[PDB]
Amino acid sequence: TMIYLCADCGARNTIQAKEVIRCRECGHRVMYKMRTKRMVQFEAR
Amino acid sequence: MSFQTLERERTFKNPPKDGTSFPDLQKAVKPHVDSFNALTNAGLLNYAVKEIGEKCAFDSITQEEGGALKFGNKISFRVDEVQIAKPMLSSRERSSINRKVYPAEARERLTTYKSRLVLKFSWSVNGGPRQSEMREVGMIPIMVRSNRCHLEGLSPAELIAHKEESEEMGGYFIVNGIEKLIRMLILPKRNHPTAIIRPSFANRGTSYSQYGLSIRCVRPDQSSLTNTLHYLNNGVTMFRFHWRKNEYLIPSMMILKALLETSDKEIFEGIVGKDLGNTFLTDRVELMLRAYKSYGLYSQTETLQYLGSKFRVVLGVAEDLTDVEVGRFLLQKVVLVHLREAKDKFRLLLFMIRKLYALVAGECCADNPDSPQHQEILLGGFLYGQILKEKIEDWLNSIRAQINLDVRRSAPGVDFSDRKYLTRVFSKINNDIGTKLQYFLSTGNLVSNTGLDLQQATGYTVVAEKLNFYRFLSHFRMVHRGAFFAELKTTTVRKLLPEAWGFMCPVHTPDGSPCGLLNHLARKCEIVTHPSDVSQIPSLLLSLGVDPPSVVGHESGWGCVQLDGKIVGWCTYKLAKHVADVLRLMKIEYAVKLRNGTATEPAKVPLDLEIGYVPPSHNGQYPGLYLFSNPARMVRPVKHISTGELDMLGPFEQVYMDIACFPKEIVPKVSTHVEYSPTNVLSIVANMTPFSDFNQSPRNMYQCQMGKQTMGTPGTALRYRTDNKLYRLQTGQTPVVRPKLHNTYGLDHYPNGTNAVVAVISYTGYDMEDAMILNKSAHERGFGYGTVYKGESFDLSQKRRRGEPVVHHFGFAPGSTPRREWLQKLDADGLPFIGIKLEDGDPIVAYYDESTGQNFIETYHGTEPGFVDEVRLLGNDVGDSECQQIHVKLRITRSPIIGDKFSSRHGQKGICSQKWPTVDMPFTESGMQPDIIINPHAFPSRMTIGMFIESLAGKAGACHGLAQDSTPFIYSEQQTAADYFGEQLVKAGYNYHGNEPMYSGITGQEMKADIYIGVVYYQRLRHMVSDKFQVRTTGPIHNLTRQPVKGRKRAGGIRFGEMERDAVIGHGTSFLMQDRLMNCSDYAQSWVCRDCGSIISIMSTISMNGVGSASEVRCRSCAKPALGLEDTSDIWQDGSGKKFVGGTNTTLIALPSVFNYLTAELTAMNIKMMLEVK
Amino acid sequence: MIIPIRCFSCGKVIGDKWDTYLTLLQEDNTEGEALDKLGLQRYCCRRMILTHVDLIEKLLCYNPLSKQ
RNA sequence: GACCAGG
DNA sequence: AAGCTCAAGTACTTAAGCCTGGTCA
DNA sequence: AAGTACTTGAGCTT
Ligand SMILES: [Zn+2]
Ligand SMILES: [Zn+2]
Ligand SMILES: [Zn+2]
Repeated sequence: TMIYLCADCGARNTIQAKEVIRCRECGHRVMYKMRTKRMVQFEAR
Repeated sequence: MSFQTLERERTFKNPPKDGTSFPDLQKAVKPHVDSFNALTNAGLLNYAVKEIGEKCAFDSITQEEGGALKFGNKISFRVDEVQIAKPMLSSRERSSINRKVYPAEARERLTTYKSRLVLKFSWSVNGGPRQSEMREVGMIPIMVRSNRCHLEGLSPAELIAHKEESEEMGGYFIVNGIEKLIRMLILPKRNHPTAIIRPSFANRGTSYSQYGLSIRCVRPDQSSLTNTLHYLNNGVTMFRFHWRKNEYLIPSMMILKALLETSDKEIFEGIVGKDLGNTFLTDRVELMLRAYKSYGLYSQTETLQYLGSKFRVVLGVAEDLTDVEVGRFLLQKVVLVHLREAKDKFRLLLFMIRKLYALVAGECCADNPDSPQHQEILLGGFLYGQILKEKIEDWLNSIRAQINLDVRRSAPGVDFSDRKYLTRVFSKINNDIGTKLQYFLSTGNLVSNTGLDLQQATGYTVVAEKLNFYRFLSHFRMVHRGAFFAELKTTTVRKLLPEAWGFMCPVHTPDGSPCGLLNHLARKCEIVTHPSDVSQIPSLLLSLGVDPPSVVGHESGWGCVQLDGKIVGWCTYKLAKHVADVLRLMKIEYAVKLRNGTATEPAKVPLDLEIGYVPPSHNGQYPGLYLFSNPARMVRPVKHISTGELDMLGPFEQVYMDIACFPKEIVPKVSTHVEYSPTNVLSIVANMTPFSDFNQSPRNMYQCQMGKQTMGTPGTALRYRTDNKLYRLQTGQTPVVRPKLHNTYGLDHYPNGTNAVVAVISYTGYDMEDAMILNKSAHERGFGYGTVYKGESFDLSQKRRRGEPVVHHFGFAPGSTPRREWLQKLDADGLPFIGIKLEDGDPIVAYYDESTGQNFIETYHGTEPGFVDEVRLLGNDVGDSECQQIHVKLRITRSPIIGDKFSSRHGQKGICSQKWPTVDMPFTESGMQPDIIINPHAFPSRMTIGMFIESLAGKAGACHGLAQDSTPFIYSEQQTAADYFGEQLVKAGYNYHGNEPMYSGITGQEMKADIYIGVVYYQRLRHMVSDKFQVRTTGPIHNLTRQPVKGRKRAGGIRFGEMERDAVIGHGTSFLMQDRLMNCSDYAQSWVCRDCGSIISIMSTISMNGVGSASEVRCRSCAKPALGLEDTSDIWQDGSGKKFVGGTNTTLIALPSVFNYLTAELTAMNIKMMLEVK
Repeated sequence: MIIPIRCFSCGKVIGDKWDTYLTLLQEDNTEGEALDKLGLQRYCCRRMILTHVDLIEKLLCYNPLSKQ
């Protein structure tokens, strides 16, 4: 399972694959993903 | 002026919850949203649906020698009203509160902004019960921030709390997430009977003449149609009209006698009431009268029955009800609509025929309808209402035809009183009209049974590319006159002919093909869209000494007065001018009373009215006092001089009013009006180009058309914008030179470019031929640092074939997944890691079919390292569905790379040429390396001396801490602007002409002559790397001819020919020609028969023997069958099994594949070319 | 967005020289000459912290993780 | 392939 | 008569290159 | 719109 964000209400919703996407409190129909901890390098140029 | 910053910062930190800070942006968007508000309120749709009428069906028992066929069960149904509810959640209630749907979810869910459209249906059962019923009619769009959106009047706090950007302007229909918009088009003037001379008229009707009279009449509900008079050489005039894409041609005397039960003497004394027996008119009217007496009838009844029996077939009216009222119906529907009363139609038609004869009489000039004089604007909402009225008329006529079919079958179920019957009928027919609207807004094909008097049927809608704020505005302001005139090649109406002064901008209109057509409205020219009440106007006119003659009378001296299409009376022309004067004074006085303390009664004369006094003059425009009061026109404000208060006027008063443009230019006894400030003349985008009055107008035109494409800040709400390609300029800043209107419109929220210390100098040597340089240190310390956003979407819904249910899903199907790149990028859900850098050959989303159970892949088809910022799992709909759409927003980064065009604000678009190192640049006595070197040889031959002035202004403003006001027309000839800015500079310490001493960089000694250093605003452009470079070493080919494809997305090749051929074949390079045109593109080895000379006839031999030798091709056409004994050598066999003998003359010739394709298609035309070889 | 640290033409650092510039217009009743008290004598490093739009404070009021 | 864009 | 040059009148294809984007059914 | 060459019918002469 993953973690997302309700677009309007902003609540972690923990949906599992092959599911009905919706905000479990809002009824909204859009979810952003959240950026996890990840090690990326960028040159200072 | 000074930089408003403390106000800017305080508005930024906590947005103003009281009122949207910059009101003039709203007054700029006003046209569209006000047209839509006038749709919903002010009774626009209602009048329309009422004027459709009622539509009928019934059981036909044939007349059979009776004539009056009996019919009992007749239903004529009628539409009460139309309702457009607020856009609620998806149509049905779904286990939650039916909540509002702001446009945010419209733009993210990548779907349109729809709302329920309800109709009120009524009955007639050949009686009077008139029971009604509310009908769901599908879903229609709604203009953001209209009287039907959930954002109107919401204060910017409540906007930023939602997902729109603070100074949202609204005005755009959203469709699938691409904000489509209805461009304003230009139409002939409403109700004003104009004249025409255009050659087609006569040679269409050979007895006809170019002399014609056109009038565009419009009902109160804005459902206009045009009916024109075509005059013919004989003397008669035919009364053109157009119905259902069908022309129609009736004589004027006919319709005139049909209208009123009249005496022909009344006809004549109405035509030539004057100066009794003026020879020309009194003979032409005699000829017309005899010509109509020829084959016509006498009475109104007889004529009406003539016309009715004529038209009954094409008119979609009830097949039965009558024939006399059919005549009173045709004169109700087509002849003259804007006039309600019959007698008034009669008077006006007499006016019209008199004016037309005058036009042939040479006493009236040829009106030039292709001028902003006789032109008007069709707003968006009015066209929307008219198309909705038309789709509703179609819907009614369609269910009418359906019930007629039910009556036609035999009589399957026939009880016109029973409701179950009608719910069945409604079940059968398509009951959705909203999707027709949404398709319209998606593409623009206005498909209606009648064109509604609009020439071109297509192109009405344009996407509102938010690329940069100026482009957003100039989408909202602009107009366009139509492709029909565009296709014609002439220096005509594409000319900026001057009756537009303050109506539609003279400078700003794009370069290229549409140049001169789309004229963006001036800064202040509104579009008056809310009509007014004007009955008090006839009251006051007849109170003012002018009375209409009930007894038929008319003299020479008297002229005509008309209130936007209605004969009110007649007047002597001096009285006409005095009436115009007193009326205009009354208008201004009561308006300036309505603003301040005095209470508001119903406005006697509405301010929007433009009193159209047409003076008389020989060989001049025909004089009729024109009191216009309708919306869908242009209206601009000025200050009145005899009073001291506002006054507005439209595109008649310009040509006849002495409008002084400078308070000091005023000459008494003539000048009746004074302009506020001539800044009010230009458009919005053109206005904000400092010193716009020092440049050669082509350069101001370039800078206008090219500022509309700056890589600037497209707003501030970018987290919630799913648009396709967005550009954001990381570090933009306010111009040090800025016309105060640039602060008033509040651009400071939306900067476009940066401020560069530009030293005009030709030193690097690279910066010639209009290019420039870019100081490398500034280029790496963060000069215009572009960021592109490409939001691409993935939709499993489309890729499923058909039949089986929803199959594919996102993620890693139960089973293994590759480690090498997949598990690196894609997290676990098939959705990529947030922020991981992507390179072209790498996956972005992972989806798997259920049957094969094997994960598929889609890689990042862009050819440039992009990042990932946000991935949106677009839920399908109301709910209860899987994630069937992802939206990945890739954040490409684009620093200034050699080739990335830059531009000052005067038309000096260039290239960043070399990025000269910072230490090898020039420098002054102070130490500032000039950041960007422009070229001196570029200022003559372009006349952008305004730029040098801008340099002065900037070096003045930056020093002290001022914001130099650079509106056009401030600085006059007495004291130059140069002198003022120079006084400023010499105050600051630097040279007075702007010069500065600069030592060179690579030699260390000073430049003999000083150099120029200014502080300009370089709004970076948008053409850098995407456009530029495509290389094709080897790649995909064409299905047909094996020539490389036409791409840059499919590695497509570049075209070389049809002039490139002439170039080389002049160079005398036959080998280069044969190489490029043949060798590199399409090369082949093909066999031909030398005996027969055919190329289709070659077949390679099959099953000759075992492995043995190679397949030696042969020719079928020159080979004979295998019957008979022959030697084993020459024989060979066929795939089907046939053996043959002959056809051995097969050689191996090179031949371009396209010729093979030509042989194929040619022989398909049954003709084949026989090529020889020797 | 944020103030362009290390102004373009010259090399002076002006990052920290905005939040102390803004509270001069704010509460000192001075005009654009206020920045002269900051130690900016040129006019390249002066057209940076004078005419810079701080367009972040209008953009940070858009958290998707609002929790409201 | 068609309609708006753009160099 | 009827042969035969004369007249307006009816059908009928072109309108610079490229290149790049987008939306669309 | 521009303009081309194309083709048919009506009026005059042997
Ligand atoms: Zn929610
Ligand atoms: Zn052969
Ligand atoms: Zn500096």
